Amino acid sequence: AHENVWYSHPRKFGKGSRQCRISGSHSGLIRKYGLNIDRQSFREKANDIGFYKYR
Amino acid sequence: IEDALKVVLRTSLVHDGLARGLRESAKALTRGEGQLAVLVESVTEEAISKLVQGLATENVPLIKVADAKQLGEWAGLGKIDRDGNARKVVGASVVVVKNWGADTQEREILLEHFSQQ
Amino acid sequence: GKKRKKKVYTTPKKIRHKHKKVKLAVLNYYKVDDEGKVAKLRKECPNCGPGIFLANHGDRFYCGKCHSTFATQK
Amino acid sequence: QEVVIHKIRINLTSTKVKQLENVSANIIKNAETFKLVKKGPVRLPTKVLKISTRKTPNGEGSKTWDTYEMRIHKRYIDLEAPAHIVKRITQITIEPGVDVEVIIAA
Amino acid sequence: MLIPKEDRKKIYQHLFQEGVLVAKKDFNQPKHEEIDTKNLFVIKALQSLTSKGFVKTQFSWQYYYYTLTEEGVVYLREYLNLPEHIFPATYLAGQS
Amino acid sequence: AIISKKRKLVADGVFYAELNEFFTRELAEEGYSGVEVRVTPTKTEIIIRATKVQDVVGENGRRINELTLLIEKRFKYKRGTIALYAERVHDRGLSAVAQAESMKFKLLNGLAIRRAA
Ligand SMILES: [Zn+2]
Repeated sequence: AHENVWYSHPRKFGKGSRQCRISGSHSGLIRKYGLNIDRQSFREKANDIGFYKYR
Repeated sequence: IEDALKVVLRTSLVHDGLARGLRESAKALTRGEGQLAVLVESVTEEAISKLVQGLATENVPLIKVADAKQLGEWAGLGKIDRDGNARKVVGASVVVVKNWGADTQEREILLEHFSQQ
Repeated sequence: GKKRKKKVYTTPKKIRHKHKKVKLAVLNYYKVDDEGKVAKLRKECPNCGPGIFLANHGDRFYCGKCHSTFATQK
Repeated sequence: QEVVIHKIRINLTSTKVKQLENVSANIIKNAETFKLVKKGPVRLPTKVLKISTRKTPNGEGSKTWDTYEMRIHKRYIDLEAPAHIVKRITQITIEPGVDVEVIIAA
Repeated sequence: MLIPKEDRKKIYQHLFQEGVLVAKKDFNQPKHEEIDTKNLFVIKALQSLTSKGFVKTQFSWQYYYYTLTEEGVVYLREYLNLPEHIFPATYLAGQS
Repeated sequence: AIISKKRKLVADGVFYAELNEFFTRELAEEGYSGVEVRVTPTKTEIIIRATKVQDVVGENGRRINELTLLIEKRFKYKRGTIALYAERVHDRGLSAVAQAESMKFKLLNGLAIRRAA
């Protein structure tokens, strides 16, 4: 819980820098256009964001 | 009698004024914080009250009374399961009020009567 | 499948430091001189304001407010 | 008393077409009933935005992929008209979904 | 929890200021927004009040949502010793 | 702001997803069906099409306040930019979402699965 050791490592880039904003999962994120959502929840809600299957 | 000391206790509980204990009361008294001090005469050691009085004279006034455990009871120590003595036991050696708070119905009377003469 | 064995420590034990309680450490801070003038022991901090006594320890006044900033050799 | 020319430019962004087209036609009608020299609702090439994604949640199974698309359409209109009349035109007749952005370009 | 007294006092008074508060689930965050404190003890105190039965808590998209009930308002007012007549912003009847 | 229109529309979509799922979370016991966002030059209107519109309103109309305040603090929008509008469903039968919620509530109470469905 000490300030200088807990969470001390920088997190500018890498897997743990950006989270799912849905479940927070580190795995398979759509950073493109600022979605930052994993492919799972994207598949779940794509019709709701506006992503539709067209071709 | 002494029905205004509980009032100042409550109003400085509202504004975080009770520097309860000995070191808290001491740090309130040495700084420009100690306003009304209560040191219990009925102490077995019979030394801490002398030290508190000496520091108070140096924030001068004192209202000592007696019966420390009762002071712990009606100072507001513990948890209010019932409004009275819901805490198992507790004892407050010295209670110093730091902020005057809201109500001063009889507070100025009692201090000037006891120590200010 | 994951089946971990019971943990084995190559270390006897390290328990939380129970902080050293002092019986009436307040009295060591002050000394009344025959129902009158009161004297402070150790030292005092000019930064925080009068009242905060400075620890003696090993030739380095260790205040309570400026724990990091004030360890003054004397 | 404002009569100065502003060459103001309005642009539209939305995923759906028909309501966008109604907005454009309504803007054109509102401008022509005010007798404003203009340029038609010129249409930029449609911008299609697609994600390619595995249908599988776990990674097992036959390789199956899918593309998810939006089609945003940007049509803009420029008016060689004063400000206040254009301001009352553009501040009214707005329906949900269509995003309307204005630049004075003065 | 290990919470400073002024910290809990001001988080509670701000909660009474609005009546609703967010605390994103991101831990180790230095300063929570519009409260100037670390979000850790904010979440901890709010869930403690929820457990005591004074705050309604919801989880959504790694976001925490806290709302005040009637007894929660009463107890928070008693904590701040605010006068009875004044009410949080949630009670400020802004009609549609 | 100066953000590309494509990313602005993407943010709009994710905002819509967040809002709809959040209203699924909250107003499930209130028969939430749908949420509609309409961006006007000054305000942004939110409409909650739901079966139990009176329950959504709350006492003194406070719920629609606090929920809106939730949004106001969640997405850093300044005060008075988000306004809540509660509306009755057009016809709760044809709204399959409401039917699913009613089925869920009937099942949670432990009813006849066959008869409920
Ligand atoms: Zn110091």
